[PDB]
Amino acid sequence: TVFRQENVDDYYDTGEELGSGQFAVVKKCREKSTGLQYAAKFIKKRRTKSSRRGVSREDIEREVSILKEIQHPNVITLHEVYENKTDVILILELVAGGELFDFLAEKESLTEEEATEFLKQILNGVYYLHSLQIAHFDLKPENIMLLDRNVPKPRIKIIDFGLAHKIDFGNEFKNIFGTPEFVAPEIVNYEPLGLEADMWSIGVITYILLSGASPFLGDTKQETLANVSAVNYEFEDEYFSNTSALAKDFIRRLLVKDPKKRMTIQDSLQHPWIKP
Ligand SMILES: COc1cc(-c2ccc3ncc(-c4cccc([C@@H](O)NCCN(C)C)c4)n3n2)ccc1O
Repeated sequence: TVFRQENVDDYYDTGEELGSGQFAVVKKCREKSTGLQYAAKFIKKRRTKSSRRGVSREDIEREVSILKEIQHPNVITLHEVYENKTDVILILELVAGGELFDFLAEKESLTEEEATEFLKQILNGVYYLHSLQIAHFDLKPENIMLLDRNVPKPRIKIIDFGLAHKIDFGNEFKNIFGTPEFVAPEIVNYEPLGLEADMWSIGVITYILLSGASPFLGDTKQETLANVSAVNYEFEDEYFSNTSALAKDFIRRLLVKDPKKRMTIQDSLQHPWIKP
């Protein structure tokens, strides 16, 4: 409730499509008053409760409510919100550098030290979010973007807060959602969820970052899920032959089934691999 009612086209020029999901499309746009470039996320409203072809207003308002709070170098910022008959339109800080892993895939090689420089930025972003009791709940390589890929030290921005939740002290939250490869066993098993689920996903991201292989990815969705639940993974010599003992220890402390024994974001930043 209380989103801008004006025609967004009266205030922005729209450009190329940047990405699209089942119920959303992101496009480049330019604010007319300033000439500054932004991103516009057009979210389809479901409009009727029985419809499966759009997003519930509860979900839309939850994402907007969280984005409104956020101001940090490694997380996307919200500029404006518009609404018309069919869509809610989020005007967001533009991140034009593409996915982190596409950038890395074009490099000649990448040392562990160099890898940890990008990972530290992700850690810094999540540290901010967890400090505000916000769980992202959809951390995966495609939601790790670069602001500008054409600078000496490219900056990471975490995007897509469609699944994000404020962790409420008084009531457990359970749900099954997210991408099988990257979700924690508590999500798979419909158990109580919290900030800890993000740290598991960071462990998966770190594993792929160093090896280019995915730790739990099986030959069917159900097999992937079973791998996750049983924490069935290996540092395959083919992929991890040049990886340090400390890097493996970092990952092992994150890919822990019991959320209460999993390394926290605060502790991950003090781990000797990250803070020598
Ligand atoms: C997709 O959901 C969001 C995207 C963004 C966001 C903000 C600024 C921004 N600049 C560029 C992009 C961008 C560029 C390319 C692709 C995408 C993304 O929508 N692609 C799909 C990501 N995920 C849903 C697989 C997003 N974004 N995306 C922010 C909050 C969101 O909930």
